[PDB]
Amino acid sequence: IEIVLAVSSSVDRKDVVDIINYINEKGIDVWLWLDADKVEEAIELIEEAVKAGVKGIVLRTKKLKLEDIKKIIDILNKYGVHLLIDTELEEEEIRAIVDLAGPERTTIGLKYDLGEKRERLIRTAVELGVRVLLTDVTDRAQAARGLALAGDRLELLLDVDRTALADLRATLALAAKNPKVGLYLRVSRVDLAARVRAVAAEVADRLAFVLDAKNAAEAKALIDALL
Repeated sequence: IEIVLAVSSSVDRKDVVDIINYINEKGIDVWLWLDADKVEEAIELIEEAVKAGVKGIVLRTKKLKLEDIKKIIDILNKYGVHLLIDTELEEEEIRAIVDLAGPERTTIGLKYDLGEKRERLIRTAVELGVRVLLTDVTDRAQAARGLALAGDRLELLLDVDRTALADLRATLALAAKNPKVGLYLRVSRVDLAARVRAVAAEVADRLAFVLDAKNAAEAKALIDALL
């Protein structure tokens, strides 16, 4: 499996390092999903994560515009940072960023809870070949619609603790049937995180688990539940 650490740029750099160290000590790939809340501290986290041995880094662009990314593109490239655009910007700006970094280093990210605005971004991303991540997914109907609109550019962030058993099994089955689809399992509850592992091994299954790094101790026990 792979573990993704979703953090803000202001997260204490120490705790992420021990969690990255802990995950690597078990021989497991660890990725960083970084919110670019403040650019200078994001770069400091990027360098620290790289030195701790992170497998890869995705930067959530947040309020950073094209001009902000231009000033750090050399840093992003040297550290191999994948860009995740938050879809609060217009198609002119998204296309500008996609042109700047390349389609294969850029992902469109939006909560499924959006209406027609969700569908407008999927078509543009599909045309551009950019992967599109739908977050806060809880029902099989949402995943099936995302697969319909986005095809093999689809990525799903599944909210495990808010997903019923039937939807969890169906969404896992959809991922297994469509292996190019990226499935990410956001977990906090230990019992429910271990539950997905048991269900996935019967229905599917690599598994990517998204964890918060707010407290180091709960992260370790959460990591141990996923083994």
